[PDB]
Amino acid sequence: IDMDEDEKEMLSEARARLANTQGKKAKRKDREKQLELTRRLSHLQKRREL
RNA sequence: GAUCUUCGGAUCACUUUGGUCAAAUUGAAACGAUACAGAGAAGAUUAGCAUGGCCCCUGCACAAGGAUGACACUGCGACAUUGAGAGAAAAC
Ligand SMILES: [K+]
Ligand SMILES: [Mg+2]
Ligand SMILES: [Mg+2]
Repeated sequence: IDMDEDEKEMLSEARARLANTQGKKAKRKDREKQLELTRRLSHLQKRREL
């Protein structure tokens, strides 16, 4: 019922592993797009408050 | 002017200007730095060769390099609808 605790750790890591997908370094491009969107939103908001 | 000629004249020669543009802030390029992230292949470290072109850089080069040079690598509707029921409406 409580099969110690390290197995919970490995189960959590396995669960994160099985559904991670999306490669490994594809996480850079989407983040860069999000940051560019944030910066352009800030620029536009600054223009409208001006 | 030189030559003859006979003091009438004839010979000899005959139209430049290489202009990225008028004495340098405002018409020959391409950027330093600081501040942000900050190094490809489904755990982790990592060899590379390619594909695409209004992306180039180094090179004498159709060698080869520049992170495998970099960017890109997805995704949807010439679907005909009927198959049926129900409440409505207009209709077997
Ligand atoms: K490499
Ligand atoms: Mg190469
Ligand atoms: Mg390449």
